[PDB]
Amino acid sequence: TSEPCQKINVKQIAARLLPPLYSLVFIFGFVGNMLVILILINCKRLKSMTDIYLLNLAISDLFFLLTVPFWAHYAAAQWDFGNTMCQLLTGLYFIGFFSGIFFIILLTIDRYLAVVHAVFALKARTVTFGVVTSVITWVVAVFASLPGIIFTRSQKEGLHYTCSSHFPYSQYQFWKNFQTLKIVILGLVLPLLVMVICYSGILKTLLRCRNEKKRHRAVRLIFTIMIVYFLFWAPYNIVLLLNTFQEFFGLNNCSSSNRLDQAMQVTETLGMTHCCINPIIYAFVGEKFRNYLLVFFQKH
Amino acid sequence: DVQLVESGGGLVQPGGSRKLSCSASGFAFSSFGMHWVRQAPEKGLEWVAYISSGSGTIYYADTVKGRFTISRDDPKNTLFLQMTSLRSEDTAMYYCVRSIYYYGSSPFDFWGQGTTLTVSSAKTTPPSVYPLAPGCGDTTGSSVTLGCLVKGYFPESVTVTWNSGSLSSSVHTFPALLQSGLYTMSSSVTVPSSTWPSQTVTCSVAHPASSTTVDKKLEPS
Amino acid sequence: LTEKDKLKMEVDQLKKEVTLERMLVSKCCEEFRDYVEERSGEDPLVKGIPEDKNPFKE
Amino acid sequence: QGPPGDIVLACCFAYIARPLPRAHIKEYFYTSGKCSNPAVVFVTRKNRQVCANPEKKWVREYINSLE
Amino acid sequence: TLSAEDKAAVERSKMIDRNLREDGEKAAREVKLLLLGAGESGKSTIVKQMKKTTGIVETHFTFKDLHFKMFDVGGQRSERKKWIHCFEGVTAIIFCVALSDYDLMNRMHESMKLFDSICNNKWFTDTSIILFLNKKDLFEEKIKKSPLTICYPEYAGSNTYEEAAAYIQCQFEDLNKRKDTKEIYTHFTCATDTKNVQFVFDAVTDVIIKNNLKDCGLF
Amino acid sequence: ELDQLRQEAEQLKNQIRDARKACADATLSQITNNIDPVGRIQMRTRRTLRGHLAKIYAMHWGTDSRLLVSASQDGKLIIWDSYTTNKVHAIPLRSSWVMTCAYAPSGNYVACGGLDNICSIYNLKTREGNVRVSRELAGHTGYLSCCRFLDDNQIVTSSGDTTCALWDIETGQQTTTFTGHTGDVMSLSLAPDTRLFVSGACDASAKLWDVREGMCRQTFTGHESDINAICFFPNGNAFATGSDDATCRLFDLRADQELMTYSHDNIICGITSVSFSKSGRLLLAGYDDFNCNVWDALKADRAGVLAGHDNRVSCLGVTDDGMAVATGSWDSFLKIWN
Amino acid sequence: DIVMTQATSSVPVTPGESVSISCRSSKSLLHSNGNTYLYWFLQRPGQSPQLLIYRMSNLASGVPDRFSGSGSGTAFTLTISRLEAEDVGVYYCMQHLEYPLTFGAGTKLELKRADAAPTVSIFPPSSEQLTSGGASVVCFLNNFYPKDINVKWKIDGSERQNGVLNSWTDQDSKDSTYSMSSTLTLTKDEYERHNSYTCEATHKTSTSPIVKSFNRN
Repeated sequence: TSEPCQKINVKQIAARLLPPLYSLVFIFGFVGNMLVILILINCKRLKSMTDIYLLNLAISDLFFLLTVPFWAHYAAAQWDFGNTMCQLLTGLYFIGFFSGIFFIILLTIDRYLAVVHAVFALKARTVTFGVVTSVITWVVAVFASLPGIIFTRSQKEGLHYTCSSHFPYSQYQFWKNFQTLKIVILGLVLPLLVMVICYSGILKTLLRCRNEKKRHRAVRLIFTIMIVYFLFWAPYNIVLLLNTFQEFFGLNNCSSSNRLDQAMQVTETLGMTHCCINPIIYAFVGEKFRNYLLVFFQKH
Repeated sequence: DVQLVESGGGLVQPGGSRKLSCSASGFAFSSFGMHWVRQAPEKGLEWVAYISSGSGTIYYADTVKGRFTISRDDPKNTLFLQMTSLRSEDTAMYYCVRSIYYYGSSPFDFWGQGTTLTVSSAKTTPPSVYPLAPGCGDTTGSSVTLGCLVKGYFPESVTVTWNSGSLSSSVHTFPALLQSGLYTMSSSVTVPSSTWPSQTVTCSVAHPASSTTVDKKLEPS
Repeated sequence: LTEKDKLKMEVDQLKKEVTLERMLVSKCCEEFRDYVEERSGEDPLVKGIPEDKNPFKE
Repeated sequence: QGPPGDIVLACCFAYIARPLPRAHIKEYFYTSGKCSNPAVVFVTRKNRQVCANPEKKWVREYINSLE
Repeated sequence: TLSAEDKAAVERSKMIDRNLREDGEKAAREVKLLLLGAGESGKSTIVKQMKKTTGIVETHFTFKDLHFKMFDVGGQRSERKKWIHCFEGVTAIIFCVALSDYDLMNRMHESMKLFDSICNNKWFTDTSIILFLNKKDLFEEKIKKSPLTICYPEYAGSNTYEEAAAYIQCQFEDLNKRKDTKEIYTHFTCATDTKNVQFVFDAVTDVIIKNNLKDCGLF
Repeated sequence: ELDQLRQEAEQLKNQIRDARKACADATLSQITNNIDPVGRIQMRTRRTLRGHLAKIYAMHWGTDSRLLVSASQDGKLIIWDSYTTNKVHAIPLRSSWVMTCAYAPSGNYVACGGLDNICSIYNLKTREGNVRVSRELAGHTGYLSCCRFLDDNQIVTSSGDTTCALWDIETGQQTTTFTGHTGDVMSLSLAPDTRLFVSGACDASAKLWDVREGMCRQTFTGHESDINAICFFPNGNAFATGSDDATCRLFDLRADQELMTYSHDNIICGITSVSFSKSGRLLLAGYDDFNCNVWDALKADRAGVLAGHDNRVSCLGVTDDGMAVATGSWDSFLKIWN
Repeated sequence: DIVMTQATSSVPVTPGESVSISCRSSKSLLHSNGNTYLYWFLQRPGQSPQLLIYRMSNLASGVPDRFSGSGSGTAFTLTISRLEAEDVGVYYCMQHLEYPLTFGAGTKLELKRADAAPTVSIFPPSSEQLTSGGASVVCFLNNFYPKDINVKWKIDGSERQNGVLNSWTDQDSKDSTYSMSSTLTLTKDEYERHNSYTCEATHKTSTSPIVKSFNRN
């Protein structure tokens, strides 16, 4: 006469540890995103695709990070909002998460188009195409978010409260695989597939350049972008691929199920950090935007 | 020179449809908003339709909303009004008007020559001509008046001339009136009594719609 | 020539200018002050302009 | 997969054999979709949490009755 | 709040605005080159190779799917300090220079001074120069006849075309104090083949690539 | 003999300076010391016109103080209704190197020119409804630095070849030429009656011309560098010049000498445009330090500052009725302050 | 909508004399921006209209200076200081403040001339019409002024009113006179039932109406 393995030995310590880090990573990313959005909207706006793509990425990160503090409070005490807001917050979280990735891909394609093809892209780099692509990618993001949303519900059990997602039993074992097959292919496989080609072309073009200092800095930045993106989205997605196939690797134990959950918490934290650092990587790099920030700060 | 030439007018049965065209030449057709304004026979003006510059805004009069469609082909410098479900009240002369709107502009500064639209179910009919000479006991004064009466003709398009247009100083043509569903008028010429019946006086009545031409020689009673 | 005629015209202009009669700077400055004082009180950009009569409003 | 937070709850590993006294049953809830196996957890007067198979005939009938 | 005759004015304003915005979009795809030189520097020859109105003359053409709009200031005969700043945004500065003018205070030194003045400028701190060295065919016979040292007292080397030309090129390219924010291309333009236009095309492609990198933030 | 001519010229200059010093008994600032300060003038931006895609190089208010033309080297002449910010006209120029614009006093015509060495006249009120160029006045040999309408048929244009010119628009020929400048002419300023006008050049001298007979009356020196702008005092008996030395000098036709200098050690940037208020109590100086300034003409102390631009204020103007001041900068934004 | 009201016609006036045409609107046409939206148009005989005044005070291009506009928010006047023979026609006031654009009834400015008695001529039905079963008796009243006139028909001394169609010619462009027609139509037998017929014109040029008669024998 017993019950499921009680996940309290490490669960309480984890929920105590998380909200400090979520506050820290929330403030550090919110300051960056708000500065980026204010500077771009006030100073220089929509002259080419890159300008609006970065703005949209900043907006997506602002949504994602405005949603994080609610889950930061979720760790403290329990869930005390309700089912409708439980669904809404998860929806906005996934919307921001996927929109950020899609706009990263769009920015990477834009860089390749601008650099490798200069004569051809001189006429294709128009604000109209950028805005239509932005709305199309928003529509695609909402489509990929809805399946996650429609299975999110708030369970008010006697002991505590839950704000998770419960898949239909008959198809429960199926959708989760999909739910994972959608967060890796859109998380690593496609972003890296695009990034490798785009930055290979950009690096081949850079080698043809003549300068010996800015070229080295640019190559350093390119490789830093690639490796940091892979590093900050490999652990979470890999542990998800593990969890969705937990038994296929023979992890049918309470200890192995708790290891997965602790790793999930730790690796999630990395992702939150990744929205928090992404604006820095894509804006605060020796760019004219640096001088724009300096001058506009001197204005206030 | 600025020119707005209208076309498409004519006779239409009630309930039919018809397209009026306005060909614009001599000015930048695409910079001007356009208006269609109608004038009923022997009546005032009534605003019909308005299409902005670039087709960005369109307005219709309540009397025509839903039945008329206003459009413009800028490349061809043409303006179109397509009319459907025509009623008897829609018979009129339709004028094409230009109008440019900005600070200090002068809207409505040019009107076309208009096109006539006759919405009636009457059947085309040739005119009946009757000579009008002084009576048998009529006193012969210094000048004698002769005339011709035109009755029972449709449409309202007939031209009367005297002596092939030679007699026009003393020629009077009376406006047509509706009688028994057709049209009627009369015409008069006054000539010195020494010229008639000494010289033949003839009135020629032409009805282009029926492609008719009738010459009547005046004979003393 | 060009330089010779340039110098000739410069000399002629200087002669014409030196024939000019110049009024005291004091009287000219007094006239300037009086003219500005007569009209400064009603200058829209000097005196406060109420919004209700301001042609530029939002 | 899923949203952020502590989002770490007890998962089910076994299924109950036969029905318990339905009278003592108070409430029911589902476990997080992350866990390996689907299950419905019932809370009774002794506060005992017991798993079940939602694809089972009698478990499905009890769910239909209690919903 | 708006009269029925004022909404039409607002619509006209918006139509004009969207017309001029698309006109500017079209203009943003034009490669603006500024032609410069002095005396018989062969600028006419460059225009010929590419192919009533005093002052600036504009020549528009297209090569390999790109539209060039070369602005030859020509005979302005005026203080450049008061009208050069309007070319702050130009793409590249074509700069013709005769090589047969080393014999003729010297014409070569005048060209060198002009190059320095227009290269180290408050407004051209980033625009790339494209130096053309004209009339090498004639400079060949001129250097065969007389030594180049008559123009360059410090010149030390042989009286041969390749070395004389290399020295001239180095002397011109050493005039830029800001070697990191702007490059000085070079091509002995007497080549009568299409290389004359190909070199300009390559230089402008490099400049636009650099500008795109700067905008993206890599540079 | 040339040395003799130069010596005579130098002696004449010495005599003229001695006479001016003998006539310079005092200066404006002291006699106005008893006039209370105008106070801290704080204008606010009531409108912002955003249609240009390149630098703004000239703007000119209409006689009705509502419409205003502005030229930009994107290649456009835009006519704004400052009351409602609507674009009444957008004339595309044949040459985009425009440096000046003029709005005719009647409002029927506009004029513009630049490095093309031609002054183009555009008829705003043609029956066809499209603004078309009516005349291309081509008799100069340098950039058109400025142009101004005397009336619907007479235009004065000062060019970069150091000669001003009076044109007959109908015949398209040059009616009169004004020579006497050594450096390029940068500005023009018609007198209130339009009988005479002052032109400033790069020689740091402003010359007075009488239009009808085409002579030069006076030469005003005292600037240490070029003159970028010249505005006629509404009284018509004085004018203020802005120079590259960050100094605005007030000159008087009758005294023939400087009356005041408006500068302070802090500001070391050249002027680009100068204009008076309706009452003449304020002098509005557009600077290259991106910040327009407002000088108390009777006290020379900065009455206020107009800081709303992110590039050089290329042009500055005041409505003929003095209600508002329009400033146009190189960032393609006109701002109406009031 | 906005209702624009004018007089049906204005008093005829001689060339060289001033004349005024009034119009009024059911609502104030003075917009908050200071513009009073009202346009005055002229339509001459057998021609299309043309703008005279726009926004109530501005003369359109090509319009002679004598035309002028004025008026308050809801009352408007067009004044011609010195009339000409080319000003005859219909004058319309139109409002542009709100859509739809509602014109006015139109005031018909017509010339004034010396009064002239009508020349009356009577014509019996032609043999052609008499053979077709119809019979039209015709009374032509040529060259009279002013417009207002009456025509009376008698048969052997007995008045008839019904069966008369009356037509006014537009004022002659040369001598400024009007010309009138009264047509009285019958079936053949009805017309042949009487011998003598008469038309009398009652016109202000004579207290006793002028009579024109014929006997059918």
